[PDB]
Amino acid sequence: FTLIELMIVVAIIGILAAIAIPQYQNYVARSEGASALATINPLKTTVEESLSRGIAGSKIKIGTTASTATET
Amino acid sequence: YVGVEPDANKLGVIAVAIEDSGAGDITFTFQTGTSSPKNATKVITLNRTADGVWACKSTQDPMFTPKGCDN
Repeated sequence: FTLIELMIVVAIIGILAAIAIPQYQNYVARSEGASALATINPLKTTVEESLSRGIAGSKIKIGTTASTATET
Repeated sequence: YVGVEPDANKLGVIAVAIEDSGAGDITFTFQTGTSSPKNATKVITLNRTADGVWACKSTQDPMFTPKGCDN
């Protein structure tokens, strides 16, 4: 081993240790909103169906408790 | 006995009551457990005068009333 190789390696290390990094927060901030609406939009179909069929409001809830001929 | 039940149509209930003098009224009352919210508790009626004239009326909104009666 010599000093030339070691110095060249040290210089190349510092050279590589200079890559810039741009922002990456707005991407996730927008992806979260693009998914929230896509997930909570389809409920309007069920709401309109329940309001136009015959049953009144209030009884319309969320979860997984089966269904019947009165509550949705 | 006309061949229709008082609740044949699930949208509402029908009621007839002809008086002895011929005058009477056939009414249809919308139910709250089947009809729409706007057409809930509304009543349509067809009346027969004593002389023998048929008129009709309703209690729904103007835009929802059919093209054959008033409000």
